[PDB]
Amino acid sequence: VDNKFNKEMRNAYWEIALLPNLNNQQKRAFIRSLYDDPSQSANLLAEAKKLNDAQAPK
Repeated sequence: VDNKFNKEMRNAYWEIALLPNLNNQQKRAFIRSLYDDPSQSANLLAEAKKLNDAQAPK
């Protein structure tokens, strides 16, 4: 695949898995979504944080 994939994901990838409160399917979902559309990587990462904030206590 074109280098563009690696260059874009470098900005957002492991950070998605960093959140420990995201459900099993939720974690795998975002990482899978990256392949589906890397242009949304910025959105997916923010979206992951959204679920993290939501499920997080307090």
